[PDB]
Formats: sequence, structure tokens, C-alpha cells
Amino acid sequence: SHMENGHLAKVDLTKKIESKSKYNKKLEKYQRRLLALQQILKEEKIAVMLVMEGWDAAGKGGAIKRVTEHLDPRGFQVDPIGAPAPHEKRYHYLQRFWRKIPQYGQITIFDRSWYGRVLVERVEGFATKEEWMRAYDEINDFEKLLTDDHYIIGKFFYHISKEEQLKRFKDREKNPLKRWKITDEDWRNREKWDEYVEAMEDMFEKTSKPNAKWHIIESNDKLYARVKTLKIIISFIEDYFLEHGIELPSY
Amino acid sequence: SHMENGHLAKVDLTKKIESKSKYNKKLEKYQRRLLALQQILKEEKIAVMLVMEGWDAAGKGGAIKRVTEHLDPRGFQVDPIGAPAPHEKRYHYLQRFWRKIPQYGQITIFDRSWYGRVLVERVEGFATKEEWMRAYDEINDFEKLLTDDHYIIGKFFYHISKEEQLKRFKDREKNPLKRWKITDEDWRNREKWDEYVEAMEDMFEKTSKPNAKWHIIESNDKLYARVKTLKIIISFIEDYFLEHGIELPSY
Amino acid sequence: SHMENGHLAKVDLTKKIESKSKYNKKLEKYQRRLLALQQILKEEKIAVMLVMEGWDAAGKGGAIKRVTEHLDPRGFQVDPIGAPAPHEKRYHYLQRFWRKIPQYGQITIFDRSWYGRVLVERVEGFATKEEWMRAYDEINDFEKLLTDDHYIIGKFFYHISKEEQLKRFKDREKNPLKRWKITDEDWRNREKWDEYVEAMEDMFEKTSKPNAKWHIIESNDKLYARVKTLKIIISFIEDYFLEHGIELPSY
Amino acid sequence: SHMENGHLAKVDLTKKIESKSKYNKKLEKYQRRLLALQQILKEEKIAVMLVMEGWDAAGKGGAIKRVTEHLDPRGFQVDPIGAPAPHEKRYHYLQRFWRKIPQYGQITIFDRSWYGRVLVERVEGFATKEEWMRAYDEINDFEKLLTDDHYIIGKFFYHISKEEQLKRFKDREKNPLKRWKITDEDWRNREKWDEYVEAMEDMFEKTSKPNAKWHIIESNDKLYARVKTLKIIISFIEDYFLEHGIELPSY
Repeated sequence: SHMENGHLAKVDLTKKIESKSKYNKKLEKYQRRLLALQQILKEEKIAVMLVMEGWDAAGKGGAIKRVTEHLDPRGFQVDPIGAPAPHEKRYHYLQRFWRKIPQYGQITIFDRSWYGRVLVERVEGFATKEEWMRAYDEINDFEKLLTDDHYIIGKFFYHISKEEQLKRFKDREKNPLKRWKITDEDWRNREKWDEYVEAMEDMFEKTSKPNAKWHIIESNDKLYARVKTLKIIISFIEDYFLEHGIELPSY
Repeated sequence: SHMENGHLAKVDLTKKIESKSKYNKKLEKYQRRLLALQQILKEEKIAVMLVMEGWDAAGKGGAIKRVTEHLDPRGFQVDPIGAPAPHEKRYHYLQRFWRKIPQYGQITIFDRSWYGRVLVERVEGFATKEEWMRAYDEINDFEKLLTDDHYIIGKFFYHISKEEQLKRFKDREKNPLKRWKITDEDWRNREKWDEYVEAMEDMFEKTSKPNAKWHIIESNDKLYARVKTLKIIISFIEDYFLEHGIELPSY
Repeated sequence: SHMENGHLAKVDLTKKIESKSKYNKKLEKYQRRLLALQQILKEEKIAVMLVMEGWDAAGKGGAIKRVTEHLDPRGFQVDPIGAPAPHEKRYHYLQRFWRKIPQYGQITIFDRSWYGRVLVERVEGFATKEEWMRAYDEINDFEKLLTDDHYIIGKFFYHISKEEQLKRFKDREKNPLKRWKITDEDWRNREKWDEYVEAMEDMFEKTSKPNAKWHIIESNDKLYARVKTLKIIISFIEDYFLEHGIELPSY
Repeated sequence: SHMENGHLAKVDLTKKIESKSKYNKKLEKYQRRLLALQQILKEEKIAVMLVMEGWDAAGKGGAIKRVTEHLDPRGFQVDPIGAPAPHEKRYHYLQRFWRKIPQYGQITIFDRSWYGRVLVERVEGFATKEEWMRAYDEINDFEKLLTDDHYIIGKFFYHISKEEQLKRFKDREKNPLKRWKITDEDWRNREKWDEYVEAMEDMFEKTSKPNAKWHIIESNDKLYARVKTLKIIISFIEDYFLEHGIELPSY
């Protein structure tokens, strides 16, 4: 099929970090670096937008936590994106995202995003064929608007196996503290798994751009995922500084 | 030159309505019609955006007043657009407009607009060459986003002669009630008149689209201007209703 | 009764301005003065809040129009207050007013106000006995907060006879342009007229304060009403300037 | 002195939890309970406001983290309060807090608060004598407004010794990840320590009310502090449910 040579099928899900302590050392290393870059970001009038998509339970929440753990909370916002509330449905679909875009020197992090227009909204049919079919180009224009200006955009997709999802779904059910986090909605979405793959493959084809790359994170192991998120970010910020003459902190 | 066969040079500035009373009758006729359409707008989940550009003193303020005089104030907002305030300069240039776009069933009216990016911002150099050169396509995308959805957009440009501007500038100075309304800024802008023409011609070429037409209103006579504004609006709303199956009120 | 020696019963409804032209001269005189004070307001970090209450059709809308006709629209906002929308009902009742209070140097004008908590909300029972009974002191605290700071507050009540209301209700029905403006709600409220009087008398007793006076405007004649509104405003602004050392423009 | 029999001098700073594991068990116990109450909160149209004040480094940040760790992020906001930004200084001092108050069913958490008007603003003289002297009663009115409605308010003050502060200040300096978190401002404020005590004692006297109690948390040991925060919250929520007939989850 096309799903046999698709992006998600080609992903090596064996990736991992075996030692918990060598994880902690790498995290703290990358956390230090990211904080140093946050100071240069604040001064230099550059805004960062991070988009995080993926399967339910795939560890977007976990990754964001590690990205922001030791950042200054005054310099970042985390925006968790669900279904449009009734007040948002009265405006064009992008209006609610435009209100959340960071000011210069600031980071906004999207737990889900506008990409819902071509995922959940497509598969559940909340958006018509015409709406989701034109939306890829709308989303690209939106990204380019900001990147042609002084925004940096990074997009991450956390990929896990269907079997790993089930293991995590079961653990969220057994733990009382995590029992919110798993709902009938979560199970419904796993049932549509293969429709989602089709939709996610189209998204990687249509909306992976030089100014706004999709990064597919192998996420069966949370440790690898979290550390690779930090690594990719640090890298695309440094690349941006080097390109535009800004001076890096200890590189 | 190109300004000899430009849009603004071809405009017939002699247009007028001689009788004040035949003006009042036409206004009230079109005002009644527009109110009737406002009820259909509210119910039907359609949003209208009006953009008004033009020379200082050209009568945008006057036109808006006649458009909204007998409308329900709960169903429209008038947004007067000046230079970005310090808080707006911290975000991408379109963010402040996205916050002002109408909800469905509502009208927003822009006294100036995003088009400032390719007019004042160009001539005074607040926007670089790259910024204003790419902005025409950005503005077009923005308009099409909304028109591909459920927004109707109408753009009006109020054109007067340089001599008529001077007459109005002088009257605003003599009348104490109108003395705000004329500033050093106004005089500065008249000095750059021919740069503005060049910039306005480019705008009419680049951003006049089937879904979002520029309408050049002959405005040496305020009466004609005001009545032609109402006429054009009524028309493009009715056209939208006819196209999308909605039923008109007494047409 | 108490309504025989009430505030509204004592009001002389014969007040009028006989000559339309002597009205126009007085209006323009007071409009010039108010604009001059608006410049001193902007510079001096003082905010003005105007509250307008009254019967339906009593001319609040008309008065506001004359107050703002020749003011700079960048220095004032007019906020028309209806029943709380669903999104506002999720917060405490004053939260929606706190969002509308003017910044320093600016004027906000309330077409209705928080006073709805002790009028419509009382008579229609949208607010319990406890809620509206404690609300007078809450509203007083709110006013004093702002007046103890750098806000000036003026409150106006437009009083007309029951017979004058009916005449205006009939005219709004016959004129197509004014037919919005009269609804079943308007008729329902006239039926509760005497409950409203009781509620309005309590409000004048409980919430008329030195820092925030109620001004009962005789409004059977729109002309007198409009001109007396401007006169009272000009006066309480000038008084504020004199009290706090600010220098007036041509007094 | 008065500071010898003051609230903060009477506090027993020896309080602690010796075992890290018996801490983890208690935290998870109270975290489970709080989540269960969060579901009843959402359904029942009750809003919670938590205020957290205290010395720099006293563990407000730590406490909030434990309070919210296993809560649904869609049902709470954490608002970190610094000095007013230029845009906030254009409005009355409480306006920025009114924008942050939770909707019904939601929790807002203030890392600092309006109480800055009678602490930092007093000692550094950003607020005049008249301003901070009247502010205690203003703050009380504000709290009572919300408590007379359907808001629950809990206020926490995290108290540590001057010597413990120094130890933490030194640790924040040595750790690169925590080096933001300690600034010249932090050192300046420790120099004014005794002025702060005077100001905090006045605040506990003037603004500790039955509907809005101050809870002085012994915080030399972070573990005790965090667990006592959860305990107090769970308790004042349960008390509110019992008082108003709502049924508790497993009590």
C-alpha cells in the first residue's frame, strides 16, 4: 500500500535510551543550553512557536514538560488545544490561533494545533471535504507569514505503535491520578487509527516545509522522545541565530 | 506616464447629486434596504467586512456614518485604524486585524486597514522593501481565507482631487469642532501625494480580486459618495444571498 | 404614597427649549467646550465614566450621540449594555464591567450599566433578593474605588412621562428605520412601569453619592435633555480640574 | 516590640516531614482527593481562587507545582504576578486582577496577587501612603464580592527564616538551571526584610477574614509546606460543599 512506504511505517520505533541516569545527564545538558538561548531570544526580538501533534498517550504532554521544566515561565506560554468552544465557532477557524501567537522574544507551545483541521476535523467530518482539502495551503501560508517575519516554527509528531498505545491506555486507567487523560473519546480515536494514518501521511507530504519542518519523533520510549525534542529545538534555534548574525552563548 | 492611464486619473470626479432632498430620499431608501439585509445577515451566519481607504478628508468618516446611521449597533463594530501602538508592534502585523474580524452574523467596518502596510508603511518606510513587496500576496491570502469561508468583503477607496482636499483641509482648520481631524501629519501626507498615487495604483492592480473587489468612489461630492457606498454594499450582499440560496427581503 | 414624594414624581417634566436654532447654538457652544476639555483629559491622566439609565425611548441614545458627535473617537468608547451573554454569565456580574472601564485619559460611556443589577435584574427576578439587596453597596464600593483613584464618574437618568413613552413607542413602530429599537421586551417593560419606579427610587436613595451623583434629566423634550447633559458634564469635569490644580482652557 | 508577638515570630519553623517516602505517600493521597473534588467543582458552578504570598525562595512555586501536578490543566490557570507592565498602569490597579478571576467551575492560582499593593508597593513607595492605607479595605471588599457570590478564596503565606532564605539564595546561584530565579531584585528585597515584616503583620491583621482566611505555612521544609497546602485546600473545599448541600466523593 502507500501506508507500507509511508513516513510512519518507515520510522524505527526501537530507538531508546537504556540508562535512566544517562538520560538525566543529557536532559540537564540540553535544558541548560535551551535556557541560555531563551535569554538571547528575549533580547533579540525573535518568537518561537512549537507545535506538538501525535497519537493520544504518545508523550506530547511529557515532552512539553521537559522542554519547559527549567525555562522562565514569563517567557513562554503553553496552549492546550481541544475542540473549538462555542464562542470560537463564531469566527473563522484560524482566529483562535492568531490570538495565541507569541509576541517577539516569547515562546508559545501548542499541545495540539491548527493541524486538527486536517486530522480530527477531517476524520470525524467536522470539516467538509472542501474545507480540509484547501486547509493544507492555508496552514502553509499561515506558517510562512510568521517565518517570513521574525517567527521560528518547529513542529513535532510523536509516533508510537498501536500496541504501545494500548499499554499506556491501560496504565492511565489503573492509576487514579491519570484516570482523567483517558476517555471514551480516546478509545473512539484509536478505533479510527488507520484513517488517522492516511490523514497524517497527507499532512507530512503537504505541510513539511523548509521554514517549518515536521519532525517525526520515535516515542515508544518517553526518554528518547524527550531528549530528541530538546536536541532538535536547540539545533533549529542555533541555526536561526547563525543565519541572522546573532551570537550564540557557549557553542 | 503610468499615472496618466492609472485608475485614479481615469476617475470622473464630476459625479454629483445636485439636489439635497433627492439625496435624502435615496439615502433613506438604501438605509431601509440595508437594515432589512442586516436581519438576514444576523440569522444566516454570514459576516461582512468593509474596508475604507482614501485620501485624508476624502469622506470615509462621512460614508461610514451614513452606512451605520440606522443600523443596529449590536450587529456592527467600527474599528478606526491608526499607526500600530507599542503593544501591537510586539506581534506580526496582521495579528491586530485578526482580533478585529467580525463574528458570523456581524459587520466590522475598518476606517483604515491592513492596506496601510502597502501605503503609509511603504511611503514613510516603516516597512522595508521586502515587507511591502510580499505584503500584497499576504493581504490577498488573508482576504481569500475569509471569503472561502463565510465572510463577505467589500473595499472602498474615496478619491478626491488635490484641490478639493485643500478646500476641506482649510474648512477643518476654520471650524473649531473639526480642528482635531487636521494635523501636521495630514499636511505631511499631502506633500507625498504623488508617492501615494504610485502606491495606490500598485494596490488596485495587485489586490483587486473577484471575491474582494476594490471600488473607487468618486468623492469630490460627499453626497454622491455616501449614496454610492450604500448602493454597492446592498448589491454585493444581495449577490451573495442569490448565489448561496438565501432569500432576500423585498427585491 | 412614597411614590408621590419620590424623586421622579417631583421632577418638572415641562422643561424645554422652544427654539430649534437656540438649541443648535447652545449645543455647539457646549460641544466646543467639551472638546477643549477632552485635550486636557488626554494629557492629564484622568479617566471619565458616564452612566446613562432611563426608560426605554427616553433619549439616552440621543444624548450620547450629542455628547460624542464632535469628540475624537480615539479618546472615547461607547459600550451598549444588554442582558449578559452566555460567556459573561460564567463570571461574577461585575467582571464584564471591569473589562470596559476606561484607561487614563479616556472616556467610556455606558448606555446601560451595572445598575441593571438593581433594576431589570430585580424586577424580572434574574437576581435573588439577597443579590440585589447587597448590590447597592457593591456598586457604591465599585464607584468609590475608581473615584478614590483618578476616575471621574457621572450618572444620568433620563425621565419621561408614561404618555410620552407611548408617543415615542408609536413613532418607532411607524418609522421603518426605527422599527428595530422597539420590541416585545420594550412593551413588557412598560407594563412593569410602577415596579421600575420603586426600584429606581431605591437606587437614587442608596447610590447617589458626592463622588458619583445621580443627575435626573427632564427628558420629555429631547432638546433640553441633550443640552443639559453636556452642561452637567462640562461642569463636573471643570470642578475636578479646579479641585486638583489642573488649568482650564478658556473659563 | 510588636514584631516579637507578631504572627510570623510566633510561627514554629521546626515543622517538617522527616521521611521522603512518607511525604510521597501523603502527597499522592491528597492529590487523589483534590482531583476528585475538581470534578465536583467543574459540575457545580463554583470557582476557586488561591493566593500565594511569601518571601522569595519560600517555596510558593514548589507548592503550586504540587497542587496542580495531577490536576486537569483545562480546569485551572496559574497566573504569575509581577510588577505592572506599562499597559496595565493605564488602568486602576485591580483591573488586571479582574481579568484573571476564574470562571465558575475553574481554579485560578495567583503566584503573587493584589496583596502587592500593601507589600512591595508600600515598602518601595510605588503606592502613596493614602493608596496603601485604603487598600486593605478595597482588597477586603474585592474578596467579599466574590465570596458573597460563588467563589471560594484561599490565601497562603509561605514563611521561612532569614537564614533559610540565604541558603536557598546560594543554591539558586550555584545551580545553572535555577540561576534565573535569583536577581539583584531578590537581594534588594532581603535587605528590606524588616519593613516587609511590618507590612505583612499589618496585612494579616487587616485582611484575614472568615470568608478569606490567611494561612501561614511553615516552609523551612518544602515537604511539610507542600503537603499542608493540599490539606488546607481539600479542607476548605469540603467545608464549602458541606455548607451548601453538595455531596462529597469519598469522605
